Amino acid sequence: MNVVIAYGMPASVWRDLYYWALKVSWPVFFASLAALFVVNNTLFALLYQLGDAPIANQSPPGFVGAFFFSVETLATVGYGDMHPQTVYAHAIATLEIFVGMSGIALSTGLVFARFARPRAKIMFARHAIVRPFNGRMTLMVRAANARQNVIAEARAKMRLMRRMKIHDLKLVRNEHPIFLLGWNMMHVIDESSPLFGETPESLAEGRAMLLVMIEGSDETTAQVMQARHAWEHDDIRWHHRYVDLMSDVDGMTHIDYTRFNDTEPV
Amino acid sequence: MNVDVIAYGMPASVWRDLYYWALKVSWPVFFASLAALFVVNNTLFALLYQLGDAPIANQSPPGFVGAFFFSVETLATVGYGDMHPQTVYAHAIATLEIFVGMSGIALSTGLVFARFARPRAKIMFARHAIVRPFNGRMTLMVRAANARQNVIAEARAKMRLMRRRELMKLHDLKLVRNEHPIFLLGWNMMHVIDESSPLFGETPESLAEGRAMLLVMIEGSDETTAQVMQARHAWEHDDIRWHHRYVDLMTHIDYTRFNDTEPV
Amino acid sequence: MNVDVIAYGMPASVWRDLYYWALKVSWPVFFASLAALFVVNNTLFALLYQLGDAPIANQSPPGFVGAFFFSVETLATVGYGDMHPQTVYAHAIATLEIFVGMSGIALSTGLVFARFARPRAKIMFARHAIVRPFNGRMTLMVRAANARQNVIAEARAKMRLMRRRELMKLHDLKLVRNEHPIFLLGWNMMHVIDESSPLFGETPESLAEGRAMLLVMIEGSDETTAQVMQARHAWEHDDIRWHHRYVDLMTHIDYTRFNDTEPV
Amino acid sequence: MNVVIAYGMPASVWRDLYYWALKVSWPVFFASLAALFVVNNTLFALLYQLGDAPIANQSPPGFVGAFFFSVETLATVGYGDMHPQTVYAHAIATLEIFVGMSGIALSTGLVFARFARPRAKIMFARHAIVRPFNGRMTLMVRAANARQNVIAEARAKMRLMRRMKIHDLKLVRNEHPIFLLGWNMMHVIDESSPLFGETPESLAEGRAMLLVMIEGSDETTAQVMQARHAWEHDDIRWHHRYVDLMSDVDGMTHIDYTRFNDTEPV
Ligand SMILES: [K+]
Ligand SMILES: [K+]
Ligand SMILES: [Mg+2]
Ligand SMILES: [Mg+2]
Ligand SMILES: [Mg+2]
Ligand SMILES: [Mg+2]
Ligand SMILES: [Mg+2]
Repeated sequence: MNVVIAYGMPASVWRDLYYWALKVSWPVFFASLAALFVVNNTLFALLYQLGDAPIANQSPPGFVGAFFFSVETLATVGYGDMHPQTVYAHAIATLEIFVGMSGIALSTGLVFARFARPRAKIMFARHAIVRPFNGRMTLMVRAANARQNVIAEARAKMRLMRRMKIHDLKLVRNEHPIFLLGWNMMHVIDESSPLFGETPESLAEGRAMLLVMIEGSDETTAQVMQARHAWEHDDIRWHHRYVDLMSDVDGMTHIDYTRFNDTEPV
Repeated sequence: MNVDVIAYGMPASVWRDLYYWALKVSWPVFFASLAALFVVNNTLFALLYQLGDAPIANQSPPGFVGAFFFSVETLATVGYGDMHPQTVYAHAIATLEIFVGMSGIALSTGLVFARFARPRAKIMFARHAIVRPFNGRMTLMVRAANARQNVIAEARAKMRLMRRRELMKLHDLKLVRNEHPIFLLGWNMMHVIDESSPLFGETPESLAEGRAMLLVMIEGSDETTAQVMQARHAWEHDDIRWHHRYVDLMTHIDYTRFNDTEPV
Repeated sequence: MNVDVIAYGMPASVWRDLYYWALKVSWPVFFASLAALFVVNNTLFALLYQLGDAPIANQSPPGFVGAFFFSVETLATVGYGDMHPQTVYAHAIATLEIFVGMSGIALSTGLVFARFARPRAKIMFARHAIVRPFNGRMTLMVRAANARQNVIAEARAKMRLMRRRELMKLHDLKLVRNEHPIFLLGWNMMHVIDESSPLFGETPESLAEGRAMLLVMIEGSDETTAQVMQARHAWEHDDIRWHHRYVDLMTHIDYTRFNDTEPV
Repeated sequence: MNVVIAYGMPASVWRDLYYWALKVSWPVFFASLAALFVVNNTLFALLYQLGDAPIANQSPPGFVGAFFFSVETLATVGYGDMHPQTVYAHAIATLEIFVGMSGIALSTGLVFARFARPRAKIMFARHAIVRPFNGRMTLMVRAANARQNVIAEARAKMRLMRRMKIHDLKLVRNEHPIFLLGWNMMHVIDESSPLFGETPESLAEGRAMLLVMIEGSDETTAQVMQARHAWEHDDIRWHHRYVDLMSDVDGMTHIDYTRFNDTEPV
């Protein structure tokens, strides 16, 4: 196809910062660096004014000159129009360089660290269904590859949480070969099923919860991406079916996602 | 917890799509693209410079072309120094252009490695599959082999069948061998079509009738990067040749005759 | 195929050992180390400069200190230009110093990210394990929980036993549950000591006699980087408390009382 | 613990170059870049001499000056002592910059690409053994973590190749919890074993070969590193045993590898 309150576990402001460094959006990433870039120069520019006769030909003479020189020395561009006169000028200048490169290095580190973030995301049907299939009462939930990055050859595990014990639900099929389109995961509610004999009311009574999870590899980076979804009992629709998301035209069949989490009683 | 075919209807943000091409594109095209992006980036600042008169000291050649060739100076952090921001505004732009430039380099480099990271070892499959009498029973075979310079040995495989039923039921075809130790040469994967086989009793015509499809998939690790590379192939029913055999490539092996067969 | 305790007696090349510390070391120490490596690197070239007289034009302060502060100029590709290689030799050094410098930056950056790459999510185990009557039978339990900011949910675990036999036989203790869906809080891993259990009929004294040891291991993926992080823990027999229970941390949970127990 | 001739499969000189870029040793890596660095300037320096009056203050006047300016413009250091006079001077200069950065970028890419190479290596005993253990005739081979980087919690698969069919040999233990020391892998040669009833001579007759393979993760990078070893039939020693590689002193037991692949008949 084309197109709770933790208490006692030590947290560090450091790690939290990194977390946002990755969760944040691109535009916000740089703007943040900018606001961090300016701040970094302001700091050295001031550090320069401390000693008089800092940079030769410091223009515009004053703080603004010491600033626009900072940006020069920090990025290793070094025009040379300015030049450390006094020893102290150098001492600062030199220390500012070590900072600058480390500056670049860390940013670049983050920049790639962000690229590394897995790409292929997997959408689940906001609603799950229980419907008579091939004679017996089965349960189904469908998911499908959602980003440009493909996951084919994906395997899945389906669970149940209720009053709090955790039950495994045997899937009719555990792995899916050509996931590149969509997947309709389903679990038969026969004698062995932990769900056997459980009316919609019987679920609520025990605060039931359905947990699915699909793992698979991004064929493009080898990164093994996993994704997870949870349904509340009031999110399972009884005796419903998934609106078919796959038309056909000119002998060519396509698949419309526009109506992905939509259902219709049987 | 806190301390104390084709698809339609997809998202598809322009950003992500751009990155995708940044990786799918070929090397030459990668850089040329940057070039065309590099020029564009300077043109933009050069213009931004002309806005204020007396921008760069000794701006030669005096005019737009000078402001351009200065841009390339300030953006790459090379900074000859022949030019120099005179007016405050000159600096304001210059300084903002630097932050951009480095970020420029950083992103490119990020992409550059992001491309290196792409898994390397590719696995070719025989454009044609076969069903032939082997050791008494009617078995099915398809062969694949490591294709790039990067090796995959110790590779495991899963073989599937897709047909229409009463929906496209996906069946697991039991392979005679699931894993292959020394894959460094080639692999002849095969599935016996006995009583248990979902393919048992199915004439070539019987396949078409249900739009049958064979899906194989081989996973294994690139011993050189540890990257676990997977590859996949699909055969249509008219791509299975009946009562055929794979021409023995082979001490010399002629991978040219890889997907070639001969009736028994 | 071509087209057409402590250990002794180990290899341990100095290079690899250096890299190991490059990653084990703490951030502050990382840079300071580079600094001390940065200075050293210039001192070396500055001296290399003094060898030939009339090295850098306008070398200020005239003397070694000038040749130093020029080094830092030429090594970081900042190149103010106040100084300039006069003599040919000046250039020869200067040019060779540049190749070094960039390689300098490149390697550092390489390390810098190589450190970022280090898996983040860490998993703490209860310093003490317990054996207690649960649901009728004598079972054994140990609990662990996600410890860093980075989450591991959907984690699976393997539990082992090491004792001396007639060699240190390694036995697999069947866990009541092998995988845990929502690990985002905590996990209470437990193994029933019935007839099949290799621990069946073994008094606390019976353990020591054979130098018993409990080895657990939890694997799971950091949902944020896809990196599959594993963690491991070992208990000595005197670290198992008999007929005890884990103090319920818990809506608030006090992870401070994590490895605390109370007899039943 | 502390301390064949392929014919028809397309190869590209490109890919082959990268392969060496990673297989090569560090010193050789850079020297190679150097020799590649010089070459790169020589090329532009010449490209400069084509047009007269290339770089202002081109010292030493001549080719050597155009060279030492190249190194200036290529590394984005740009002293500024030299400066493109003629338009052509710039045209070259500008094109040389785009190259230079791409230069750095690719090198850095390689530099990290090398760091990424898995680290933890796993040594196998050059010799394997078949010895009476606990009554029955079993076969053993030992391996142990070899680099500074640890693999614990390692699993292994053992195979047999003979006249050419490939047999799986059931290991007494498939996975090893605390691999941080050493591992003695062993396969009982009872009725079910494909090796049952096979004298050392019986092996050779069919060109037997033993293939082991251990996979496990580097707890430090999450990289799942695998390693592989092969024994010829004349590399299996019969009725031998592995010299014990684990002494004890002061109540503290250590492990000497100095005698790792050494054996002694029973
Ligand atoms: K300069
Ligand atoms: K400069
Ligand atoms: Mg520079
Ligand atoms: Mg001036
Ligand atoms: Mg002039
Ligand atoms: Mg002066
Ligand atoms: Mg001069």
